[PDB]
Amino acid sequence: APNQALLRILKETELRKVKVLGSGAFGTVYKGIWIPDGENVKIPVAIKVLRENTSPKANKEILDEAYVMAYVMAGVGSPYVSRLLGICLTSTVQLVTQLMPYGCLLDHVRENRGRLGSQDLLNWCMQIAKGMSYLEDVRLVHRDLAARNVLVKSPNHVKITDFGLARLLDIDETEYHADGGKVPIKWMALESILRRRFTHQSDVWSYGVTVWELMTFGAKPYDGIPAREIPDLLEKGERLPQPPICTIDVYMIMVKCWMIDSECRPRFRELVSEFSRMARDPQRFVVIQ
Ligand SMILES: Cc1cc(Nc2ncnc3ccc(NC4=NC(C)(C)CO4)cc23)ccc1Oc1ccn2ncnc2c1
Ligand SMILES: [Cl-]
Repeated sequence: APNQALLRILKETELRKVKVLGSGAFGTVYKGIWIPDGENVKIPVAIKVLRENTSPKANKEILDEAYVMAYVMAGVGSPYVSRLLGICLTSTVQLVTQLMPYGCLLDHVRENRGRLGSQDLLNWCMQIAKGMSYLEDVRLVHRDLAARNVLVKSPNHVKITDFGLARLLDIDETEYHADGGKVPIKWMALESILRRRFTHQSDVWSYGVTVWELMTFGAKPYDGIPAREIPDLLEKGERLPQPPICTIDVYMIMVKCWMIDSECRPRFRELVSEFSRMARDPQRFVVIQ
């Protein structure tokens, strides 16, 4: 039985990096193997190495938040939210989770543009809503929900990751990198763009964009529109168009997620109930070819 207030430290000799999976502003993700000493098991893992030349103020903010969430979620997790297995300390901080062998949901839907099932798409919408409802219940705001930050364990099972990560990068005149990366304007609630306000209700907006990504098999939201134009087009009432495979019932939920009045957006518990109803009767709600 793991002790919820303790941290599991993995020795560097118990971990092997096999492949670079990708990277972002704050670290590099590797596919790896965890072989716990004194056992006869091997665990496929993902290893996120925090960037060495990031400002120490920034890396403390990121790791402190990771710890806070890890201890909040130790008591009881969610099947639909990634779980920290342990950390490896070398010259670098290496955060270790179970490998999700079908990778990023964005890549999964783009690779399978043709052959994905209506019931699977709706089930993933439900599971993402369940993961987000868990984060809201333990008082954690995601701040960067997107199809790139949902992982595929199997066609039966997705998990949210990279929650409570996104933040302004502290920078210096001469030392460290100054690559804060691009602001994900095209996923953000208007109040997040205008006022840097991030709440459970701005997560609901991003959830709407994530569902749109899934239902379009990974189309790029507002493709070809300069970021500077986004807040004005949102205030004028322009929105992402209805995905061809969707009924109006599904699109009405997406549009409610993008209400300027955050209090008019759905609650994650309502999104769980709506997508559970639709996943049960998929032929009523989504039609592929
Ligand atoms: C260790 C770690 C791993 C991941 N990511 C993956 N994880 C698992 N399987 C995967 C399979 C494929 C891909 N592919 C892929 N990801 C891109 C870089 C986007 C492009 O290509 C990624 C993962 C995300 C975050 C992360 O860090 C934490 C830290 C703390 N906590 N606490 C609870 N959860 C975490 C997670
Ligand atoms: Cl678009």
